Amino acid sequence: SGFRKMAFPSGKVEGCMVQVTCGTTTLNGLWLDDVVYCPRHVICTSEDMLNPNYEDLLIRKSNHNFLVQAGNVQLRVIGHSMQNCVLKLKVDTANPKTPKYKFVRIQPGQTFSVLACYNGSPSGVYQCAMRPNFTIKGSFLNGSCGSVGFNIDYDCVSFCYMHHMELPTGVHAGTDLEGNFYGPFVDRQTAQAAGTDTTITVNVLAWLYAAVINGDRWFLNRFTTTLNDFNLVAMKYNYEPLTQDHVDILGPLSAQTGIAVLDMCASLKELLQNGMNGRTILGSALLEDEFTPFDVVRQCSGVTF
Amino acid sequence: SGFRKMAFPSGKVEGCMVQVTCGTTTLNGLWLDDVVYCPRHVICTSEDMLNPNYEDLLIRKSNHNFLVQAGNVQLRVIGHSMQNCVLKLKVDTANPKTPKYKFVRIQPGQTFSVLACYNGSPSGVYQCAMRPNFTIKGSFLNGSCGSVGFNIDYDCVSFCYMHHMELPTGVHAGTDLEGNFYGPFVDRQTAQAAGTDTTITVNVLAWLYAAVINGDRWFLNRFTTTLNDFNLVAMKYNYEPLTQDHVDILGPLSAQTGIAVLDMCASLKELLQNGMNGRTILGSALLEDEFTPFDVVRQCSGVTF
Ligand SMILES: CC(C)(C)NC(=O)[C@@H](c1cccnc1)N(C(=O)c1cnc[nH]1)c1ccc(C(C)(C)C)cc1
Ligand SMILES: CC(C)(C)NC(=O)[C@@H](c1cccnc1)N(C(=O)c1cnc[nH]1)c1ccc(C(C)(C)C)cc1
Repeated sequence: SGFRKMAFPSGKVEGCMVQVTCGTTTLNGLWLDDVVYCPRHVICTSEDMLNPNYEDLLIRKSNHNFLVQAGNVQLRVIGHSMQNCVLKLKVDTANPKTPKYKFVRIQPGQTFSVLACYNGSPSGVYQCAMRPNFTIKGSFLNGSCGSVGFNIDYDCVSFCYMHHMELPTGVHAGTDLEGNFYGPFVDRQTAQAAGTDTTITVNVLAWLYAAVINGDRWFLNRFTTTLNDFNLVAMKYNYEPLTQDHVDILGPLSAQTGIAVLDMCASLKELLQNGMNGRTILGSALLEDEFTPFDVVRQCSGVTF
Repeated sequence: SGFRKMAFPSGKVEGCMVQVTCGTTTLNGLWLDDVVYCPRHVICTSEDMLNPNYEDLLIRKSNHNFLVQAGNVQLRVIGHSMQNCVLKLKVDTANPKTPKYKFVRIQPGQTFSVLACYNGSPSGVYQCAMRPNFTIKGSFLNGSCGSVGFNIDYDCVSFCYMHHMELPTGVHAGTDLEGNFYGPFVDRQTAQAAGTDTTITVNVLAWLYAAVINGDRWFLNRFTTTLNDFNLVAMKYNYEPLTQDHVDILGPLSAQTGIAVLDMCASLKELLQNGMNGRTILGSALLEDEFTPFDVVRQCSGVTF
């Protein structure tokens, strides 16, 4: 019993983290086989941050301008190139601790574990979600750039996020591992507005199912609703519309609890319209939207890696 | 910016988890050097769960009655002994991934990371706290027994908790690595209820300081208070008393923000007497008490391991 914000074990990713220094700038790199991946803004200076010409900057750099360190070992950079907003440093040594991995670009509403690193050394691990506006509400200090987000399937690490920068409201922006930013953000110091955010409806329903599995049932009513009538209420409260795919995705949790998805929608419909009256659900006084249906099934069925 | 439930990197602990099998019972063990540690109730049967004679059960066992498995590697048992409520299996092979470690018995209010395991394989990592009533509010399913809690100092792993059993209200009870239970709980099927819990006051104050660091300052008022006038209010709301040591421990956070501790106590007093009025602090509508002052400093200053 119990329900916690649970991350994947971080061991496979720890052995890939290195430190990348260019000039006076230090951040983190991902060492996989003989390539180190890091944010290309490492080559930027204070005189360039407003609108850097990364092509011109990279041309000026040589291999010896990149200091890559893996613990005590300094890795020689033998080549450097740029793929979108990610710098790829070819090094002379393949990482012997390279796990099975793949690069994945995730969808809004999906979650992943972050290994927060500073100076190439891991600091902590936590779980977060790709918001509908393509930001992430992470915990990142100066120099956290190059920390990665990931999921673990079978025995294969799916890398889905590299951290680049903080946004005015304190949220964070980054890329996939091919260097394509999530959302409209760019790697320069400029006025960047994140779009209006919405609540991930299918994740709230999954978290409500997690509550029922753990005995928290007070919010259940005897009503049901149609998918169209629910979305008229979800619209008013800035909730993502619910699709039939979302309903089918909640199939496993509905079968485990014996509560039809449209029944749970009617309970959530009443929660949005009436509030929670100062009561709690799974030790929270707000509706949580950063657990996917798969997350709840993983934690309430106990899969291992 | 940002503030998350952040666990330590789990790689050092992952390389210590093994599977222990006695008869038809399987749970997790901790492999350090040539010794495997696991809960002693693995030698218990269904007809013994009400009141088992562990002395009788151990003396009749032989080394070949224990199956220890580290992934695919079968560890041959060359000795077995019992210390309090933990079984110690001496194996022929020392764990080549044994990290710098020590065994530590934590105090109520201190936090630790939990690596949840099933069949000797890690499933996920999360952050927990030792409640004042000596339970932990974890996420543990059947067979999670033997999963450990830990803290990491530089490169030394301080093991502080081993999971044993679940209590009626869905909270969890366990031991330190010497086999001594936290609280008055015993490893048998009997009527044992956790005592009424209280809130960790020094942790709430540190969490308020984390909020001020992240720009959440609406709860700061013009009042101050004395240590005694605050403790009179904290006792009324089932909060743990605030000691002078707690004030000194909050020294770094008070100096970072420039807010005196007694000033923050006056803000917390108003929050307890008037509620939060539906407002949030760091994304939560309740007062969080599972961040120690050290946890706040670690996340807001960025120490690594
Ligand atoms: C853009 C603002 C808000 C001023 N700062 C950040 O985002 C900041 C930071 C702070 C906290 C968390 N994440 C990142 N960040 C760094 O800490 C950093 C860059 N290199 C090493 N460290 C950063 C990232 C990118 C840049 C550009 C060169 C692209 C403009 C500059 C600084
Ligand atoms: C005591 C109750 C509440 C009925 N069950 C648990 O606590 C339960 C469990 C369930 C969920 C989380 N943690 C533990 N638990 C096990 O899943 C287990 C034991 N060995 C392998 N698995 C367990 C622990 C201890 C015992 C005895 C000491 C009585 C023998 C029996 C079962």
